Formats: sequence, C-alpha cells, structure tokens
Amino acid sequence: INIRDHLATIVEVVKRSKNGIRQIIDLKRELKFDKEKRLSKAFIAAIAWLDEKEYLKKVLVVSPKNPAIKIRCVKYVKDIPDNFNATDLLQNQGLVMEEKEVLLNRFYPLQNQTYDIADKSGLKGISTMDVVNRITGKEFQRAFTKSSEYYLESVGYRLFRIYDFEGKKKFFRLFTAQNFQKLTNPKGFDELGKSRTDLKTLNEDNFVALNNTVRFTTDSDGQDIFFWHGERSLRSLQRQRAILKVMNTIGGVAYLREQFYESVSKYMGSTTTLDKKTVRGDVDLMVESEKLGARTEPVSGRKIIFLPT
Amino acid sequence: MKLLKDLLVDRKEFEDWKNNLTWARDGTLYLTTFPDISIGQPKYAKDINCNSKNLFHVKEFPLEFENKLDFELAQQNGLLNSQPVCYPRVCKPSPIDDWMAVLSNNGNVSVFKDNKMLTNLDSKGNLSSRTYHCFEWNPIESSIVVGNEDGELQFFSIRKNSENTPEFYFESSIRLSDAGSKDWVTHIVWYEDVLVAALSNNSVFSMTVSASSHQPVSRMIQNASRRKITDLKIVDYKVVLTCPGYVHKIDLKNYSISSLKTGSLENFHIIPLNHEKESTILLMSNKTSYKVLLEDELHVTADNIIAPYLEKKFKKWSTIWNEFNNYETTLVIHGISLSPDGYSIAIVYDMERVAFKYKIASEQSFNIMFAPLYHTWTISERAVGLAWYQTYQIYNQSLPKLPENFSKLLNGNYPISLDFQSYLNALMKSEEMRIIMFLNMTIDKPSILSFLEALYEYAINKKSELTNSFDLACVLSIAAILKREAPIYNGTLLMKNSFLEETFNLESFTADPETVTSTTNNTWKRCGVTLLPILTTHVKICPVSKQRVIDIKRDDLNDYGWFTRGLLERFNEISVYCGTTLEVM
Amino acid sequence: RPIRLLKDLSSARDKIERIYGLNKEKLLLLAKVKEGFETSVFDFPFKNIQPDSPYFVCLDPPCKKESAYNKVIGDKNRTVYHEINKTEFENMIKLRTKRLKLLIGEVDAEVSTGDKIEFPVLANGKRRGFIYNVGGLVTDIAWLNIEENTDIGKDIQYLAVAVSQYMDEPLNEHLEMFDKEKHSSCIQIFKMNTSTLHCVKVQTIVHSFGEVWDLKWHEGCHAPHLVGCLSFVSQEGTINFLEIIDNATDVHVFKMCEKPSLTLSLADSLITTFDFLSPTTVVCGFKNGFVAEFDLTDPEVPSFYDQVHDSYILSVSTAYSDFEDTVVSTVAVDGYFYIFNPKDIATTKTTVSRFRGSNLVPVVYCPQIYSYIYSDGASSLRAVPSRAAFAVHPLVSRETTITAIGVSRLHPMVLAGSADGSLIITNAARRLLHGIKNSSATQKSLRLWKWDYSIKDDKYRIDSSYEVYPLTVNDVSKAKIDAHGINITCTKWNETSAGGKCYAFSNSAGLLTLEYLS
Repeated sequence: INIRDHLATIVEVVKRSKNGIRQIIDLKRELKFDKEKRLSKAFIAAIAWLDEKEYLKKVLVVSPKNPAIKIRCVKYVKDIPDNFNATDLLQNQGLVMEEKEVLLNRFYPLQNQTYDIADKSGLKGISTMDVVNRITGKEFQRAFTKSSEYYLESVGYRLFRIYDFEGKKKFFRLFTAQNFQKLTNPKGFDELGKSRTDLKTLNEDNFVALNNTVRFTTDSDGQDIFFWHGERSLRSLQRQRAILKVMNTIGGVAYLREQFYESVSKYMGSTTTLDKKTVRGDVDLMVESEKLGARTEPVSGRKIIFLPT
Repeated sequence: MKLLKDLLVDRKEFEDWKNNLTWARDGTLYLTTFPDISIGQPKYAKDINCNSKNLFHVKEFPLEFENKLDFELAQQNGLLNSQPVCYPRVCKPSPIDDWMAVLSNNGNVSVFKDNKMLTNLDSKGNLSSRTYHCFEWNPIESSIVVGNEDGELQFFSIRKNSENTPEFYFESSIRLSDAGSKDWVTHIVWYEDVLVAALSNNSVFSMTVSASSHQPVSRMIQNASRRKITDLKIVDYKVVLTCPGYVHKIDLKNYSISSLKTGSLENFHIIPLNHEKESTILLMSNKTSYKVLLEDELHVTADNIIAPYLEKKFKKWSTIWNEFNNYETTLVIHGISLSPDGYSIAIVYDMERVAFKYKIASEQSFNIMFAPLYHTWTISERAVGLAWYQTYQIYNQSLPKLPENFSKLLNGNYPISLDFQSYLNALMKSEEMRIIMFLNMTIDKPSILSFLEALYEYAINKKSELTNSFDLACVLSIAAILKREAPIYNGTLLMKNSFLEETFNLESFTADPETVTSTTNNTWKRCGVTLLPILTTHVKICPVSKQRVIDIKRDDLNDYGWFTRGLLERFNEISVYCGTTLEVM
Repeated sequence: RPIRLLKDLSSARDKIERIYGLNKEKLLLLAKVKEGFETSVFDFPFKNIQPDSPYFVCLDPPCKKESAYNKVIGDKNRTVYHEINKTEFENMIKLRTKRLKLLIGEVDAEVSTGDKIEFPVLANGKRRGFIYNVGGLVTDIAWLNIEENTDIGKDIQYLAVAVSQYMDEPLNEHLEMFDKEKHSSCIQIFKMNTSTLHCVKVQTIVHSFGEVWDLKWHEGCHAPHLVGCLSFVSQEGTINFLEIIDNATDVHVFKMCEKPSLTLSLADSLITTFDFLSPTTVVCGFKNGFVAEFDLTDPEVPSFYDQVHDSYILSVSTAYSDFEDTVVSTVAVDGYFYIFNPKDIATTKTTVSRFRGSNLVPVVYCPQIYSYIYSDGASSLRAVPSRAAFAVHPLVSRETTITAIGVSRLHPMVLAGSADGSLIITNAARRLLHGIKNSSATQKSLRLWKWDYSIKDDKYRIDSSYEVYPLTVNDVSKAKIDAHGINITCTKWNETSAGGKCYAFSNSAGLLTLEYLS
C-alpha cells in the first residue's frame, strides 16, 4: 500500500476524532495498517513525519489513578495543503494531557530495594512495571524478573504478588506484610542459636586429613626442597476493607441506606455512586465472615449494620 | 546516490569490541561472531531492488579446532589454556591466494580452504614462542608472517599447491624484542615491500621484507611508550597509528615522526583511502568521524563520504528508541573494512542506550552498511568474481572506467604460446580477460569468444599433439563457433555416463554453440568450456551465465585427452565466464 | 588426556600441575601453605603468620612494590584541608540522633554515636574485641599496614570507615550508582592497639565527593609527615587520593577537604571501581562498561580506554604473581565475569561464568592460593584460579546473598557476610590445594556471628553462637529477605603480622565490630 496518498486521510481522521485526539494504536487499527509489520512501519513513520512537519502533535494522556498507564495519542494541529487499546480509558474524565517536549542503590541488596518501594508505596501497592522502571529502567526487566522469582511469594519482610487489571492490561502487583494486615482487617524477636562449645574444640575436633599433595623438607644448606614422591479479587477485598472504615469513621453502627452507599462510593473515590448490588455483595460477604452484625430496625423496616464488639 | 538497505544479521553475538569484519578476494564477508563465524556468502541476482540481502546470504561457518598447545602447561601467560574449549578470535582471508587464517582463543594460527582445515602452524622453541597473537599475509607472494609471545616475527612460506594440498612450512624468525624482554607482538601490516610491526610496549618497527634479502633492517620508528596503539596502517608508505587522544603519522622514506590530538578518547579506526591523489585517511569512532589529509602537514576536514548517512540512520533510530532524549546513546561499531578493490567500505554496527543492559543471544542483531568511497572506480587485479559486482551495485550500478580505445569489444593482442596449464594462467592474468568477466555481469546474454580464440590458436599450433578423439572434438567445436578453418580429421567420437553410451560423428558437432544430435537421433546440449555433450548428472552450474561444467573429479568413464583433462582441471571450480565459484550438487 | 572439564583432573598431582604449573619456586609456596594451614579449619596458629615462622608466606600487593609518594603526590600536590568545629560538622553530616538498643548475650545497652562496647563474657568462650556505633551507613572499611621494622610501635594500627549521612532506608535518591552525585559524606580514621584493643577516633574528614567505596590505603605512599594515603572511588564519578597528614597530638580533629592530592576523571563517564597494577598505575571501570589504566604521574590521559562490558562494571580485581602476568578480572550488571591481561585485552579476554544480573557482586583476590574469590551474585561463594578459568570450585552456600568478602596476604582464611546478618569463616586453601573426590564432606564452614532484629522490640541482637555448615555442592540459589540494617556492608582482616588475627565487619545500621581471634 502506497502511504504517500494516505497522509491526507490520517490528518482528516484525527481532525474528525472527538476533541481532536486519537490513540495511535487505535488509528493503526482503523486504517487496517495492522495486517502486516510492513504496513505498521509505514504508519509509524507517517505519524512521526506529520509530527515533525507540525500537522499533528504526539501527546501523552495519563491514567489519573496510575502514572505508568499512559496513552500515546495524536493531537490535530493544521490541515495538509503500551500497545493495549485504551479507547476504554479515554471514556473517563482522564484530563491528564501532556504535550511531548533511576534509583538503583549499590550498597543494599536488590531484595531490600524492591521491599522498600513496595512498603513506601503503601496500601495501594505498586505494579511490577513501576518497580522495574523506577529501580533499574526498562532494559533490565529480564534480570529483574529472573531474580524476583526467588523471593516474591504467592498469596518477616515477605513480599506478596497479586494480579490486577486496568483498561485492557493485566499485570502483577506487589505488596509487603501490609497486605497480611489489611486482609486480616511485624514479627518480634527470635531464638538465639543455643550452641555452646569453645571455638578451639571446633578448630580441633572438626579437622579431617586431606589428600596427599606437594610437600617439603629443609636441607642442611637451609634450602627448601620438595618431596611429592610418596605424596477472592482485589476490588472486592479493597471494598470490604473500606466498608469497615466507612462504618467506624461514623461509629460502631450504620444504616444500609442511600447516603451510606454514597459514603462508600465517596470514601472509595468514585466520580459516580456504585451500584447497590455490588456493595451488598461485599456487605453480605463480610457479614457472613462475621466482621459485621446486621438486622432490621423493628419500628421502620430499614436495615442496620454494626461491629460485633 | 542512495546507499543500499543494510544487511540485518540476527541472533549472532560478538565476544569483544575489536575489529571483527574482514572481506575476502571473492567478495565473501567474514564476521568473527561468537562462538562460530558468520559468513556473508556472495550470490548473483540482477533485481537487487536496493537491498544488500540480494548480494550476501549469511550462514554459520562451524569450523573445527584442534589445539597444539593442549597437553602443554601455561607459563608466563597465565590465560593460555585458561578456557580449553577453542573458538575463533581473529579471521583474515588471503589478499592474492584463496585461503583463510584464524587465531584460536588459545593462540594457535590455523589455515583453511572453505570449511576444511589445511594445516596448523607450528615451529620449535619454548612454549611462548609457539603461541601467536597476530598474523598477516604477504601482499605479493604465497607466504605468511606470525608474531609470537617471544617477540619474534616468524615466517612460513607455501609450496606443493599444484600437486597436492599446499604445504605451509617454517622458514625463519626475526627477534624484534630486546634480549630477555617479555613484550610480545600485537599488530603487523604489510603493504608492497614494507612490513611494519608493533610490540605490546608500543615499540614500533618498520622494515623492508623481500625474497631478495636475508637481512631486513629492523628500524624502530617509535620508542617504547605509555599510550596503547589502538590501530595501525600503511598509507602510501606513511605509517599511521592511533592512541587515546592522539594520531601519529610517520614517513618511512626518511623515518621522521609527527602528531595531532584526536580531541577524544573513544577508539579510532584508521580507514586509508589508498586510491585518492593525496594520501588521506578517515578516522572513525563510536561518537565522531573526520577526514585527516596526510600531506607533509596534518589536517582536519569533514567526513562527507560516510558521516552524513550514519547521522541520518542515528537520527531515525533516535526518533523511535529515544524520542524524549531521556537516554545517552551511542553508535557501537563492531568492525569496519574496505572492499578488496578498496573502492567501498562495510561498517557493522548497532545503536544502543547506556543503561543496565542484560542482553541475551536471541535479542542481539547488527546492521551492515555498505557505502561508496569515491565518485569513480575501476577493476582491480586483487579482487575476483562477485567482488566486482559488489562494487558495481554499491556505486548505484554506475559503470567502471573502461579504456578509451576499448569503449565482446576489445579482444587484445596475444603473442603467446607458453606451456599449456600456465598458458591458461597467463590468459586469466590478462587485463582483457578481467574486463570481459565484468562485462558478462552487465549484458543481457553472456559470451566468451575472446577466450575461445586463445584456445583455438593453441590447438592450431599444437596440431602434432591433438591425437585424442575428445580433444579433437573440443577443437572442432571451437573452430566452428569461431568461423576459422576446422583441422582435418575423420571418424566417430564415443561419450559415456554411468548407464548410457552415445556415438557422435565428429561432423555432427555443428557450428551451433547450443546443441548436438547423436547417431541414435537423441539431442543433447553443449558444455560451457570443453563444448562436449552434457551427458552426466554431475555438472557444476555457473551462478552468472547459467552454463554447465563437467566435474572431472566425478567422471570415471570418459577417456579424456591432455587438452580436455587440462581444460577441466583448470576450470573445475572457477567460472570461465565470470570468475565466480560454480555451484555443486 | 583431553583435560577440558574439572572432572578430567581426577588425580591430585594432575590437578596441582594443571591449575598451578611447574615453576619450582611457585610450587614451594603451595607446599608451605598446605603444611602451615591444613589443620587450620576455622582458626590458625599465631606462630604461622609471624615473620620468622618455618611456614611464613607473604605476597605484597603491587602498590607496595616501590616508593610511590614522590610520583603519585610529592610536595607539588599536598592535599588542601581546613579544620572545623563540631557545630558545623553536625549541621551537614546529620549522623543518627536516637540511640540503638544493642543486645550482646545477656547485656542490653542504648548505644549513642561513638559508644565503644567491649564484648561481655559469653557462654561459648573468651570473646576479645569490641562492638561500636559509627552513626550512619558504613559503605566501606579499610585497614592500613605499617612495616614492623619501622620505629613506630609494632602494636599500633589504623583503620578507616566511610560513612553516609543516610540511614536504614535501602532505596534513596542519594545512593544512586548510575548518575553523578556530589554530597557531604565522611571518613572516620581510628587508631588502635592490637595488644590492648584500646581505640580512639583520631581524625574525621568531611568531603562533598558523595559516598565512598573500593577504599584502600596505598602501602607505598611513605613520608615522615603521613600516616599514609587513602584512595577511593566516589559518587562524583572520580578517583580521589588524599593525604592522611599526622597530628602532633592524640586529640580528635575535624577537617574539610577542598582539593585531594590526585583526582582521576574522564569526559562524560563515571569511574565505578579500581585496583593497583603497580605503585603508580591503576586499572578502573566505568558506567558505560569501559576499562582504562590511568597513570598516577600523568593523570591527564589514560593509557587505554577499551570497551569490555555491556553495562555498569561493578568490581575490578588484580591477580598479582611473582611468576605470571598481572591479570585483571571484571564483573558487571551484564553478569559476565571476564579475566584479561592489560597488555592486550582483545587477544587475551577469557570468560569464567555468566551470573544472573545482580546489583552487588563482591570479588576479591586470595594471593596465598592464586585464586579469585567471588559471590555468584546470588547465594554461593566460589573460587577460580587465574590460569584455569574452568576450575570453578564452590566454597560455601548461604540462604541470602553474599554481600561482602574479605581475604588477607598472610593467610588463606576467607570471611564472607550474607544479607541475613550471618558472618562465616572458611579455609579456601583446603579446597584449592586438595583432591576433588571427597569435597562434599572434607570442606566445612563456621558462623562467627549473626545479627538479628525485631520489628516490634527494635533491638539489634548479636548472637555469639557458633554453627557449622557443611558444603552442599548441588545446592539451589536462595533469596530470603531480611531487616534492612542487618545486612553486612564490608568485612576485612588486618594484614600485618601483629594484627593478622584481627578482623573488622559492619552492618548497614552502623554497628561496626572487631575481634582478635585468640
């Protein structure tokens, strides 16, 4: 396909896109330049040329909840005379537009460095793409991952690995013992070795004779001479965690009513109220888990939740 | 003119950042990749379509090594047998003959013909004297110089090659090092009659080396010094060498010394533009390149020849892999080499971020860029076969400078009647034979009429010896295609293959160069050199002219005479049309 | 024989001639070391390292080979300093305010900056020496040496500690190894008696060169006005040599440095590690994987600048010998371990292994047995002879990464510290100089100490109890995470004959500890 004819179509398509923005991966997908790597190269070159000639501008857009999930987009400018489809994420408020213009500590082992950032990142955790990029940059992702398999663990400084989903991308998330604490919803001392023999006994009694090898004697001349002959899900868990704190911040009791669903949504941080069924599912799970007691008010028919303590 | 698209070598690795690329006489590229060599084997195609992949096909070249220093314990070099599993560390092709020599990791030099080992070089002496670090080929005659750990430039020279496998045998050794000193040879360069060698302590010696002299004068042109010699070349008898922050120019006509600061510590490769009117060199490094004119005085000038292309490619790559200018980036050059004719350069390189890289074999790859060094070019007597075509294609198909009196066409005068095998040698050594071979790479239908006149004249002179039937059949075929009188003879020729025998009247061989008809009414095509009927399943094919040649090592039924045996033994590998190696099945 | 893998060297005499050659004068040292240390499983007789011993063996480092002060420094290059008060010292270098709760056997203490603690009596024997508190991250330690033939008291010795103003956090914008970073960091220089273990902080040097590592005293920088000269790579990407000018008093002094006696630097590249090849030349590595030999007399331009690695070169080490070339070894984040000769890298470069990419790989030279000693970047300690790279012998296995290694010129005893706070001692000569067959049982190791910590009690809990670990040959690499402060950051033996049974080690919280093995 001759790309030299299509440059006008690329500018007109971006010009006709909502707010003059289009994802570059989605633009490739529309014009069907995804069928062959030959067509892909032609398209990436064309987008770059239109950017250099100032007909379009390459811009980033950043997920308001995840600085590593950023979308490569083209912005319209004037008329001609990382690969996940993010058309899902572009539906949100998503206003974090940015027009385009390494922490590795030698002295402490790599284990303690992933632990420290997984701790400092708090109860929200950190993604493997954040950890690798901030510690060592993109090129070291191989040697990092072949190292992390020796110490990250499946669900006292232990690190837990848990799956997560954003947009259309699935990635591992890291959390420290903070996870155990917030799943429960830090070890003390340990025993000294109780071994008591004198080092002289170990330097004597632990000896075993070695194989015969090069040996020597001193001649009458004082000369040294030789002898060798003879020798269940992250969003549900986060919501259940929230429902206790959203009760306790009011008191030992709450009502399961509209303004409570609003408060759960508002403490969680959503721009719109969560569906009542989604909240009731987790309320029922934590009630059944005995974290909450619940009953009907006998003089109103409204439902009460309370802390059993 | 635009440069051809780069040859993309994939999944190959290099163990060190030294010069790893060499380019043989027949146009074959050699890359000292780890653990096995990668050969850019040459091929023919007219529709190159701007892509270098149509000239060079890349394949692993798994040689096999045996180690003469095995069983023998390492002394003052502790590393000698440190890794006992051998791999190639240096690889150079012959500049006039047609062999390859390779330095093994454990310091042997071994010589090879294609994938077959010829001989492993050895001489009496202490363990260090038997251990080599650099080697070079004589630019004029069949001999090799090797620099050992004792600081001796040892000579080996070559015989027996016409009768059997070439014998490499020990001749002599100049001790270039001081008495009882521990420094050893690192570089050797040999241009026309002058040899120049550099020891580890940076002491450099220039001497005239010739068969006519037993006593070469080892004149030390540079005293022992601190700064390491990164590269060393001979350029119109001026020696050129480079060190961190400096380029040193020396004239061997008077042994005078001179210097210029390079302004950077990156390693500089010396690229001598031998065909220029004034002795001149390009200096190349991973960050900058420039042209130094070597007159009586030194100079700094723009590398307009090569730098603009590399800068474009580097900007193009940067636009994708460093679009924010987030990373410092470098152009790593794993090797640079001149074409055997000296009119073109090949650069093997990759673009990389300075970072916490942990690479693996499957992710590694390299681009080989081919580029013209001049606006005009000519055939050279060193380069052969596809090497001429390579330069022609690199110069955007621009034709070479033909003689003004000859612009077949020329068919130059040949007042000769030398001994027959040597007559074919002298015939192929002629300038007129070389331009004919190149012209066949350009015209729509290849031809060899000029060469046939040389065999016709030989057969017409040697009339008293044309007693064999096949020999007569060959001569009659030449006479008829040439439109010159056919020698008088009578009777029937017989030819055979492994299952079938055919009788031919000598008169059945018409003047037609395409076909012949047998007495049994069966038609057959003619061979591309002896003109005989192609009756056997053992012909080699010419990759240029598509003609067929009978393999005389495979035939065991035809009773060939001196002319037919001698023709085929002289053309059993090299094409009579184009100097290329014939393909085999 | 086709001698091509370690298992082909089945005969003990065949192993020794294959790994060590046939130079008669070289083989003497191996016979002396074998007889003088075969019975030294975890400790050695003091009588064997003494200068008159029938088994005395001592190989001086290449920097000691001739006098270097007049070539490396001289009166033309004296270090520029000025003295300071304690108030401005504590304004920049905010060493730890809050005291640390140590436990040592039965004793508690709250230990402030500078509180020396002699070892209390412990159930497993007569422990001798002291714990300390240097008050910030100990990045490196370096023992000086003095020739015992001098008029200086044979029992007085010196030690230096490089100390960060940064603390128990292991990830910081200020300890970055990749990019150039000048900031305030210091050197505490200690004078101590090997006879009475009494110690005084003599000088504190303040500099803006950032953190300091690969710290070593130049044993040839002799002059009557100097204690010695102290050499290191710094986070500003340069190598700095500075004069330790002697006081007229035992009283403490605080100093600030304006210009070190000799700074080695290169355009657009940061030097990362270095070693001496002679009294006046150093091999060094750079961020970009290059290697260069600088001349301390002519520091303007390096002798060579060649690429040897793909990425950050972590450690470089010299394998000096009286009978073979001075080979150099290098390891980098690309995981390759290469041995080469600086005469010509391209003709001599050789590979010992490829590790997993690891961001701290300790490598040292054991001159008594001509073998490099290294961590595999994961959790095993291994030996490789400089002239038989395939002859890799594993020495010990640990549950957490080996982070610091130390060895001496007078004895083959190797000290290794893991980031689990364990410190182990083992005799490397018992592995190198003897047969392969019974290696899984004839070679063992001993834990000399273990740090531990409680998240809730906040103590550091040094355990004196000795534990024996036998050699697991076929063992898996392991990576148990542990408390940030309890990892071991350096470990080195004093190498004088008088001090030769003395060693020093540090955790990352600041708890420098010394013991005299008697």
